[PDB]
Amino acid sequence: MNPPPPETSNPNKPKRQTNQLQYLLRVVLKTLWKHQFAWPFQQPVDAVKLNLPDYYKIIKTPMDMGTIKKRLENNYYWNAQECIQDFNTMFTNCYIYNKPGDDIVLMAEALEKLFLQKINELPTEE
Amino acid sequence: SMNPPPPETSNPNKPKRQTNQLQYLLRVVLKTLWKHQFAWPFQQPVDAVKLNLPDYYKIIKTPMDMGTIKKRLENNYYWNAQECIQDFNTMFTNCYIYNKPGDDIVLMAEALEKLFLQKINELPTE
Ligand SMILES: COc1nnc2ccc(N3CCC(c4ccc(OCCN5CCN(C)C(=O)[C@H]5C)cc4)CC3)nn12
Repeated sequence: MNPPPPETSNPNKPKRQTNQLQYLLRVVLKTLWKHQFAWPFQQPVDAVKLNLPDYYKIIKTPMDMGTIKKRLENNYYWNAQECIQDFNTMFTNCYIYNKPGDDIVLMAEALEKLFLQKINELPTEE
Repeated sequence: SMNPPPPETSNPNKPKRQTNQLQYLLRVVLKTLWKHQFAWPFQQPVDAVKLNLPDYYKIIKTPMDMGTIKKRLENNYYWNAQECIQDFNTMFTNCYIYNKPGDDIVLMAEALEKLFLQKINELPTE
């Protein structure tokens, strides 16, 4: 079976609105979401619908852009690095599960290149 | 390389008619396939530029996709149900030709084709 999706809102966690977190939602997540290769990464991997019975035997830290969008909206992250780690986990999971050079891996590699271009333009803390 | 222009979906010089088979192809066949979990790569012409497939249109000279078939049905472009069925078959076979047995995209096309064949076996009598 599929696991429940990652936690996205926690009222017990402290919250802060910052220019780096705003950039991650308004620029980074927005740009990646609209990319031509984003669709398979917009929601948690549905291992049942996709016939991947070993997906959650191999990937114990699933991550997807729909979860990242919700985390940003709900002030789940205190630091930009926590959000950046979730984007990195999403790409790494794809590289671990799939064979190198597969179409899905080339999609993730292109999204990662675009992500890293946008993270180089992360504004300095105000 | 550029993409070719998409297949024509409307031609005001062609005659038009409504048939129970053409209605069934839009209402039942195309609608059922469109909602399938693996339909999304087949819902628009193959954009070889955005998808980074430089040899696609060197191999596939009769491109076809469900977005085009849907528009053809909505524009009364088809006179015979056979023309619509041929377009679905062209779409699947193009996928089998460009890709290789066992590729994820081919398994997606095979699942759609199985459903298509089930729905076409119940095509109403003219
Ligand atoms: C008619 O289209 C058409 N004709 N020739 C072609 C040639 C390639 C091609 N495409 C490019 C590849 C794409 C695609 C491939 C696999 C895939 O998922 C595999 C399962 N995933 C699920 C999601 N995550 C994040 C994963 O790590 C693993 C577990 C998803 C999309 C479908 C479109 N389309 N194409």
